[PDB]
Amino acid sequence: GKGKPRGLNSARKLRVHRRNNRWAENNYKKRLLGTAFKSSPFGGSSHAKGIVLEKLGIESKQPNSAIRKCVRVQLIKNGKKVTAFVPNDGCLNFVDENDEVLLAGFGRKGKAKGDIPGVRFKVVKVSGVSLLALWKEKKEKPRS
Amino acid sequence: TEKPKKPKGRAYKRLLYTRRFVNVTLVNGKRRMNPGPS
Amino acid sequence: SAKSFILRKKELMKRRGRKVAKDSKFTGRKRRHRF
Amino acid sequence: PRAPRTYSKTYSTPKRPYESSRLDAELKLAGEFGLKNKKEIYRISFQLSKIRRAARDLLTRDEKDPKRLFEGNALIRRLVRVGVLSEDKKKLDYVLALKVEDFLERRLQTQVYKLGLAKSVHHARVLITQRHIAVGKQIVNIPSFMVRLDSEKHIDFAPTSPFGGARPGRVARRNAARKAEASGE
RNA sequence: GGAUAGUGGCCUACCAUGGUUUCAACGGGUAACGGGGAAUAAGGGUUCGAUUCCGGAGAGGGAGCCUGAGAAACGGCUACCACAUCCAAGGAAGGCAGCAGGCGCGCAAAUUACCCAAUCCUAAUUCAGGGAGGUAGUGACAAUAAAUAACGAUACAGGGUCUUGUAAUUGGAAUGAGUACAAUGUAAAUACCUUAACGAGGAACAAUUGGAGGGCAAGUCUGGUGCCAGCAGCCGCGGUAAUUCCAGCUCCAAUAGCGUAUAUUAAAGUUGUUGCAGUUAAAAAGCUCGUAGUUGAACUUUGGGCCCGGUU
RNA sequence: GAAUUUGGACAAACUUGGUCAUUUAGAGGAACUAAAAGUAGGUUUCCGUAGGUGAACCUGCGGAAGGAUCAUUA
Repeated sequence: GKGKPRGLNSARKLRVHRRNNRWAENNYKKRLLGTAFKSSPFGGSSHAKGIVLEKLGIESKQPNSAIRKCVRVQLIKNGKKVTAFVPNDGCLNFVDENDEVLLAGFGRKGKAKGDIPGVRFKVVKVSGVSLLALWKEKKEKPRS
Repeated sequence: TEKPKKPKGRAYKRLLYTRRFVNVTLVNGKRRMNPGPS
Repeated sequence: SAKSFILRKKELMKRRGRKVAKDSKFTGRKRRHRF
Repeated sequence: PRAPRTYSKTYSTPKRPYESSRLDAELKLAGEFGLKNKKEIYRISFQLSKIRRAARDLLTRDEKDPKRLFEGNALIRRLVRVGVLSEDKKKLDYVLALKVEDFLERRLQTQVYKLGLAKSVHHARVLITQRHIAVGKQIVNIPSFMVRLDSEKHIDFAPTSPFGGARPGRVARRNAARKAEASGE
């Protein structure tokens, strides 16, 4: 019983049935179709670099608000445009227009985390220095 | 403010042993690890 | 609504019979500041 | 194109890192033996797990198997020569019964404290690091030397190291010079 | 028959119509060089392998050829294509995926250094040459060992005449991080090993990285800012979908390391051969016939006696 | 024995028309997004098919319960 063939000379049907069922995965189909190299905002890369096109005044609510903003950036290698949650407040004065920021993911192996709908990137670096050192008044942003 | 510096490395672990169980300092009966104003 | 969510889910483990740390003025705040 | 140099790491962090019983037992061990961090405990646990895995898959082997006899006798001889396993416990189910602090007892730091000469474990570690203890005639400045059974009567003060004679150290020298130029004339 | 070093449709003339395929031929894709191997630890598996060894292929893309035992060679030649250098404008000269190094592309990677002293290789050859190789410079890829303190005395506090802690109290010890005669080291040096001399009293010679409802170890902390048709009246209180708006204190973990992102493995019995599930949660073809495939009742010399010698 | 020459095999590349592969403009369309702020009703639930309709919806035929078995004889 138990559905599957069980005979001793019956490895071929087990092989082909396993291959079709594995094509009904989620990770296997995303990996063997080359989905990240053609369709992902990154090229399957851990980090990326981009040009800050716009910054929008996105608050959580209206005037009694939480200052949690994001910028809209265009990639260097792909040319695609994404959006990125900048770190803790006070970093918005560092990120101006056309700053060559470096971006990573947000923490869900390729999905958005947090209460911001549709943002899965964070600005790791700005102008090629940092945000942690730049916010902690350790290093300062170079001019132009 | 400035304080006398905390020991570093092995002695610090030694300090925790002295802090945790030789002559146990602060207990509420259920071994609290961070008290405030009692 | 972070504080309200923590207070709402905070009462369930009392119903389910598990220990819960007693509440004070540190609940709905950024305990560790971001980058 | 030089032939590769093989390396390997000798410790393994625990799978579940935040549990109270293991943390308090580790702090107990670190306090009683005077350890710098948890990596010494991890190192002993790693090599004890290696020993236990070898003992397990030798005990699974059938009795009078020549591989079982050879590897088991070598393992028991090595762990008696180190001094962890006792003289009356030369079996395989008994080497499966070994514990971490049994290994941690045979360190040079614990052995130089237990043989007098140090009056504390942290004083023993500081005394070893400052190049004061010689095994035989070789000065050892390592707390984890893992003293054998045949050299237990040879841990002594160095031919250097002013606690064993031979030209007292820098601070006493400066104090003697100070007393000679000030209180001398 | 020709050609080859040689078998061979390898090619040519003649003659047959054959050869492979559901046990997947052929075609397409491969962000595919293959293997020894690597990570993941109950097993079986899953993922990776451009890269220290073995084999293949290429020298910007093709093609052709000389010399030679060996090449369809590119630090050899010839032609075309694409790039591109010098000028006297007539002509000439190219090929770093060798070692350094420059631009470019990027999240992503070091010196235009010294030497044949080692390992070996080439030659007419113990002698010459070797960016092969070795040495040093950069280097927190990864891996190993463990400094940042130890011992007293005083005054109190305890378990209570012996054992621990506290403190703007005090005392002498000890040593390397460094600065370096010298000597070892080395082709010559740098460094390690050894060592004359100097080198610790705390803002010295000062350890960081993360986190604290629960996950998960660690707060019945403090201050400030902003709003309220809520009380008071200029003191203030409370609330604040301010998803805490901003700082500090205290505590926990790991520790010369720690955090984050991406991928993968385990937990995962969410790929299930071991080992899933299908009435109602995803899922039994509307039903039957039927080829390949998978599977397929029982039975044929058993039993008894003889000796010898092996292992506990 | 050089310059040059006939034929052959090897064959780079060029011109014409065709095949395939990826990317950028292009009227129009259908969907959706936060858009704080625009124009009381009937109520069995479905499945297949056909027609009609601003919106679900209405109607015809066949099937299902994934719909609440009282009472009495024997």
